[PDB]
Amino acid sequence: RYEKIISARWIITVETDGEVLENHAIAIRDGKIAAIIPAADAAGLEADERLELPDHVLMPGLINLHGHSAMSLLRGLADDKALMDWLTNYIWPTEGKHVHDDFVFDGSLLAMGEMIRGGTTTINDMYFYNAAVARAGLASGMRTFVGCSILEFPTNYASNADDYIAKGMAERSQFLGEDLLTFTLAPHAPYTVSDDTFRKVVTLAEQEDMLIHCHIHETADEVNNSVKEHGQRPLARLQRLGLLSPRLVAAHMVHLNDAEVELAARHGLSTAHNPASNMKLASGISPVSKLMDAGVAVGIGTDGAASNNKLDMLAETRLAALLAKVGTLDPTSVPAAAAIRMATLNGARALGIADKVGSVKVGKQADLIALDLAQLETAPAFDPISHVVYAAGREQVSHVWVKGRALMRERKLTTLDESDLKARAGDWRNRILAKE
Amino acid sequence: RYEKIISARWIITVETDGEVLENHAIAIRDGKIAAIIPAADAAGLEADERLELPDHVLMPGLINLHGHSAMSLLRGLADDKALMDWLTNYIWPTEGKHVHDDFVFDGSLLAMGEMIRGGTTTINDMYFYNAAVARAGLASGMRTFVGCSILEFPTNYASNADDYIAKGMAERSQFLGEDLLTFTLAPHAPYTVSDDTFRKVVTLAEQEDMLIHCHIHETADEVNNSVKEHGQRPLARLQRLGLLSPRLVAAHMVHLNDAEVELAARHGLSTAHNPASNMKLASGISPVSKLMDAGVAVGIGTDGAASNNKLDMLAETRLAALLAKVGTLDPTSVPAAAAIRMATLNGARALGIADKVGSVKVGKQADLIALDLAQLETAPAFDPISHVVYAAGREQVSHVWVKGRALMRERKLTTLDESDLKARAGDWRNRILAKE
Ligand SMILES: CSC[C@H]1O[C@@H](n2cnc3c(N)ncnc32)[C@H](O)[C@@H]1O
Ligand SMILES: CSC[C@H]1O[C@@H](n2cnc3c(N)ncnc32)[C@H](O)[C@@H]1O
Ligand SMILES: [Zn+2]
Ligand SMILES: [Zn+2]
Repeated sequence: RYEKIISARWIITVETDGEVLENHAIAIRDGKIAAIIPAADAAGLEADERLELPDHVLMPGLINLHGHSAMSLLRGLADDKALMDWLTNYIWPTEGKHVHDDFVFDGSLLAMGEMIRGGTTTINDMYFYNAAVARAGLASGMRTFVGCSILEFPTNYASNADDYIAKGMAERSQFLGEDLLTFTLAPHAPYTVSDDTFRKVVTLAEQEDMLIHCHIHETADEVNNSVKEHGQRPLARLQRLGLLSPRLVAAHMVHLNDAEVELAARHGLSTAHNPASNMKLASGISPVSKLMDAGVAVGIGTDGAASNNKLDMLAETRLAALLAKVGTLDPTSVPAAAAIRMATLNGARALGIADKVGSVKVGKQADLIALDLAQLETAPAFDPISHVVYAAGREQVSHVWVKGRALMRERKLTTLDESDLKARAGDWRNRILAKE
Repeated sequence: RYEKIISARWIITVETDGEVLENHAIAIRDGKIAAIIPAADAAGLEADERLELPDHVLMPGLINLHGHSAMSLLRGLADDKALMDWLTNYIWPTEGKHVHDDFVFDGSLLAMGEMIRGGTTTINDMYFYNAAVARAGLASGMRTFVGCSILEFPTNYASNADDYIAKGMAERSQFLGEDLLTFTLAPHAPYTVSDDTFRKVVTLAEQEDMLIHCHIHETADEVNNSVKEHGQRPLARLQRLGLLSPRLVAAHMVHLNDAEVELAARHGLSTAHNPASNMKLASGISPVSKLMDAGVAVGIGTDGAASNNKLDMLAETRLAALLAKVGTLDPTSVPAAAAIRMATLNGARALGIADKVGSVKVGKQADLIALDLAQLETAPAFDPISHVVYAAGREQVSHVWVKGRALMRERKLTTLDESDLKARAGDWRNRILAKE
C-alpha cells in the first residue's frame, strides 16, 4: 500500500515551466513520489494516510541554497550601520563572546523551525561547530548540507586553516551514512582564504567527493582588492587554483563581467543568489538573467538572519523576481515560473541532487509543501504560479514533507518543539544583551 | 472613564526616531490618545475595556499613500509580460468588460480586508465609481481617501474629462460630513490629462480645498514623451499649470533630476513611493533619500494588486528600505526608523493630517496597530524597530484600531465578513475567467 496519498487543487510540478495539474493527487511510498494521478482515481487506492487539500497548491519544497542558520540568534541585533562598524563593533565581538556548540545548536534549531514554517525543505548552510549543525539537522528532519567553514584566522572553533579542516572532517566522520545529512567544504571567501588553503580544499573535496561552498564576488571591494593582492580578480584566481568546477556552489556572485559569466558556464559551477542580503548590505545586483541565459544553475538563498532579516524563501523568491526586473529594466525578466525554478530545481542542480529532488516527478523523493490559497492575500485565485511568487506568504504554508515525512501539519511543527525554540531564543536575548 | 486602555511590551511612538516605550499603556477617549503612561499606573484607572498585550509592539497604523483598491480583483491575472502587451491585451479589455459599481465595491472591500489584516489603517485610493469606494470605506471603518480619477478618454464610468469631474463631485456631495472619508481630485497622469483639464483641477481643488493625487514621473518614456508633446518635462509643465503645491500627493516620482528634487521641495508637494510596482513594472528606483534630504515628505504605497501583487505595507516598507540601500550603494540609507516614518507619519504629512494621525502622541486620533513578536520569525526580540522593518510580517498584526475603534481583534475582522470577501473574490474569478 502507499504510505500517503495527498490530493490538492493544484500541483506545480516544475518539470516544465507553467505546468500545473488540477485536482490531482500524489501517492507516496518508500519516501518517494510513486504516482501522480487524477484525484478521482486516488479514492480507490490503499494508503496508510490520505489527505485532502482543497484550495491548496502542492509544489516541491523550497531549497535555501545559502544560509548561516545559527546567526538567527543575531537577528536585528544591529542594523543600518556602515559595514565596517557593523562587523567590527557589533557582530564579531558578539560572535567571539558567544559562539560555541550551544549557540550553534540552538541557533540552527531556531532557524530550522522558521524555515520549515515557511516551506523550506533543504538548507545549504555554512558555519562553525559542524557537529552541532548536523545534530540540529537530524533533529529537524530537514535535508541538510552542513558547510564546514574554513578561515585563516582563529575563532572559538578553530585556530588556523588546517585546524578548521581537521575538525570539520572529524565531525563529518561521526555522521556517516545519513541520507538527509551531507557535509561540504566551505572556504569562507577569497579574501579570508589563502592559495594554499584553496589547494588543500580542492584536493580534499576531490578525494572525498564533496561539494565546495564559497562566497565569491560579493562586493566591488573584494573584486578590486583581489587584483592588488593576487594580481587578478577572484574568479580568475580561483580558476588558476582549480576551484571552479561543477562541485562548486558560488554564493552571491554579484560583480561579474561578461567574461566571468562565460567562465562560470564553462566550468559548470552554480550560484546562490541572495537578493535581500545583497540589497541590505548594499553589495549590488547579481546579473542572474545573464547567468541563467548562459546555462548556469542559479538558486536562491537567504544568507544569515542578521542581514535579511528573514529566512523566508517565498519572500526571497519574490525579491529575486522583482530585483531582476528593476536591474535589467525589463518587466519580462525572471517570470514567476523561472523564479520558482530558481527556488526549487536550480537549488537541487547546484547541490548535485536534481535527479532526486526539486520537482514533482515520479521516482523523486517526496520533498513537498502545501500552501493554502483560500486567504484574502491570494484571492481571487487565478493562477497559482503567479500567486506563489507575487502574492502568497510564508504564513500560508500549511504542510511540509521531506522524503515523505511530515515536518509540519496544519502549521504545527512535528519534529521540533516550537515552545522550546522560543525559549532558547529568549535565553539568547538575555545572554547577548546582558539581561538576567 | 477611558473607552480603552491598551498595555503593550513596546510602543514605537514615531515622535522621535528610535523612541520605544517599554511596558507602557495607551489610554483612549473620544477616539483619541488621551494618555501614555506606565502600565503599572494603568491598572488603577477606570476603562470600558482593558487589553493586555505581552510581547506585542503597539505603533501607529500604516498609511498606504497610493492604491487602486478595486484592482485587487485582477491580482495575478496576467504577469511577466511586456507592458504594452499586459495593458492592451489583458488589463484594459478586462476592465472594459467588468468595471462597474459592483466590481469597484467588491474589489474595494476585498482590498480593505487584506489591508486591515496587514496593519493598514489609512488608504489613499484612486479609481472609478467613487461612490462605491466611499461606501466600502464607510463599511470597513478605514480612514479612506477616495480619489476621483480623471482621464480624457471614455471608460464605463465617464465619457470625457468634464464628465469624470462632474460625476466625482456629485458622488462626493452624497458623503459630506464623514470624519473618516475624504474625497480628492485624481487626474491620472500627465500623459492622460490635458492642460485644460489640469487647469480645471487646479481651480476646483482650490475652490473646494481638496488634495490632488496624480501619478508623476513614473517612467523614462513618460518624461521623454512629455518634452516632445509639451516641450518640457512633466514636473516643469505641471509647475507652469499651477499643479505643484502642498495639496499635491505625487505618486511614483521615479525619474527625477536634482533640479526636480529642489522643485518638489520648494512647492511642498509629497511623494508616494511604490517600490514593488516600480520594480515589477521595471520603472526604476525613486531617489527617496535625495527627496527626504531636501525636506520632501515621502510616504509609501503599494499601488494596485495587479502590479505588486500584495497590499502588504510591512513588506512594502521593508522593500523601500532595501531598495534605497541598493540604489545608493550605502547600507546606512533609509534606516529602520526612517522607513517606519515613511510608512506612518510621512503619509499623514502628505495627506495634510499629520497633526491628527501618524504618531503615538496625546491628542492624536487612535489609529494604532499591534504586532505579536512572540513568533520564531521575530525571535530573539532585540529591538522592535528593526524587527518591524526587517523581520516581522503581515501575519503578525493581531489588532487594528482606527479612531479607537477595533477593526480587527486577534486577527478576526470586526467590521467586514471575511467569508463574504472570499466569496466575492471567488465570484469574480468565475466572471473574469468565464467559468460558471
Ligand atoms: C561562515 S560565515 C562567516 C563567519 O565568519 C565571521 N567572519 C568573517 N570574516 C571575519 C573577520 N574578518 N573577522 C572576524 N570574523 C569574521 C562571520 O561573522 C561569520 O561568523
Ligand atoms: C485610476 S488608475 C488608472 C486606471 O485607468 C486605466 N488606464 C490608464 N491608462 C489607460 C489607457 N491608455 N487605456 C485604457 N485604460 C487606461 C487603468 O487600467 C486603471 O484602471
Ligand atoms: Zn553568506
Ligand atoms: Zn498607481
